[PDB]
Amino acid sequence: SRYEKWEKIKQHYQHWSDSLSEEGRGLLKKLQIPIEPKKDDIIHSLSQEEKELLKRIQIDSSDFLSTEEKEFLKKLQIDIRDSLSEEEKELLNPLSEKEKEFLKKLKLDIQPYDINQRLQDTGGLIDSPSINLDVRKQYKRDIQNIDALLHQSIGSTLYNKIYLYENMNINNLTATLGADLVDSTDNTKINRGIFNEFKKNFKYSISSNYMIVDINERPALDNERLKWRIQLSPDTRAGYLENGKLILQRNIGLEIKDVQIIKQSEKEYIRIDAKVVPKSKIDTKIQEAQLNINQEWNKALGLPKYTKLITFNVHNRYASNIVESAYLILNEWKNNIQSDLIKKVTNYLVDGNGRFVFTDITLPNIAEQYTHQDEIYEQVHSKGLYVPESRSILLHGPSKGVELRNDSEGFIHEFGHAVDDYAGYLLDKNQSDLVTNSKKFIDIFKEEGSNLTSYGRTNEAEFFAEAFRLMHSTDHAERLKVQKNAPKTFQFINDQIKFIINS
Ligand SMILES: Cc1cc(S(=O)(=O)N[C@H](C)C(=O)NO)ccc1F
Ligand SMILES: [Zn+2]
Repeated sequence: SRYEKWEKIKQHYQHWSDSLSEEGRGLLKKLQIPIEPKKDDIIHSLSQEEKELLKRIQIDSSDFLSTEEKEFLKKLQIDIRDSLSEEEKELLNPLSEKEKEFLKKLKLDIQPYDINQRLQDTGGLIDSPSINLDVRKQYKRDIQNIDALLHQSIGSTLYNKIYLYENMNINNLTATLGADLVDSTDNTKINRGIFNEFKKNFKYSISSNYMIVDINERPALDNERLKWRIQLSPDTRAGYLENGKLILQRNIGLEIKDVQIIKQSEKEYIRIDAKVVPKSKIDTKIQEAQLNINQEWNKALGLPKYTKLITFNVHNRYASNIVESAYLILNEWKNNIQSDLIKKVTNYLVDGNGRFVFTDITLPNIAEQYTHQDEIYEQVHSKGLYVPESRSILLHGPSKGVELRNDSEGFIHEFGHAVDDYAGYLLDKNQSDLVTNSKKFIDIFKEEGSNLTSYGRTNEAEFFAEAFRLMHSTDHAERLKVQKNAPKTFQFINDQIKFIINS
């Protein structure tokens, strides 16, 4: 019975609920309902020129903000444009230098106080210098206090009598597969192929924030196609939340027991059955996996066995896929790029203590970035990233890059940046730079810069990287388009590759 179960669990935590302080309650409420930034105050704090700038700016054109930072700026833009005319509003590409630098500093002032979000973004590494220091300390105090509140386990009586539930948006786990998981012809069906890709490498899950689950399964909203059914362990700590819900302790492990396609009210959903395990159990599987993929690829690249090249920075709910997808990504990388170029460049990265960082936490919270990027407004979150100061490639699992078909296409783009780096280094080892800053390629970019992908138009660095990406696509047509639409760039990259190999 739904209601008896609800009552039985509520009574279990009843003394706990009654014992909560006024501070404890407010803290628990703050967690469920994050404190949003005050739009009025933000807009008021802008200058007249900055308002006009924010008013006309194409927000989606950015490539360093999060989906949530973009969503807020969109709302901020609306309030700005309100006072305008009806005809003018109807009227209202990469960003200009002026625009980009403005958004970069503006993102510092649009951060909501969201404890769960901070935990997921950092994967628990809450000391990461990706937010204001004072806010960071407020988060630490709140999280520690919440950990203290959640001291009562579910019990050895209830843990195997109850299932708890969670509806989830597919884009939470993976934006890439989420775009094509629902059948395009029939919205009520799941694409059997994509469902297989999703199901195959999903064996375990990690929660670095506090899961808020339903005691009783509620019908999914239209964006929710994932129906988690969770069984807790006896010593899993939790707390009762009003309207039949439970707040779970952070840092729990979840073994994926079964993933099925089910029908609820004449529509297909994905059932994910999970069992709570000690997180350390999962972390061991991850660490063992990292030890393995490094051994396989050190040999394959002729690197010493003790070389730490590939890093798994995994802390979130689609954990196992981040690990398993890494194999598939590097396989494609090996297939579509000549071995000598790969070895030469990888050795350069290893000589700089560089890493291949595969992660499900946001890239500003990766040490390989933030150690060389003190300024938050310069910190970038994106699908992928190359950091020359650390000689590191960063690849963010859950997200989706612009006009990419897969993660492997993203990684090759980033390897392109490393090629851009090494080649510029070989030209002048004393004063190392990027070949894309050479007068030659700058002229090539001034001419052919718009002939490839839209994103390639950003700058000479990204252009080189996009060209390099398409030159090594599995699609032969794409490789030819570069040769035909940007022949100078085509030869320029080929020259660098030869020069690198012959070095
Ligand atoms: C087209 C493309 C875009 C991106 S991105 O994440 O959206 N852009 C970021 C800033 C990037 O280029 N990092 O190297 C990453 C890889 C790609 F191939
Ligand atoms: Zn790039």
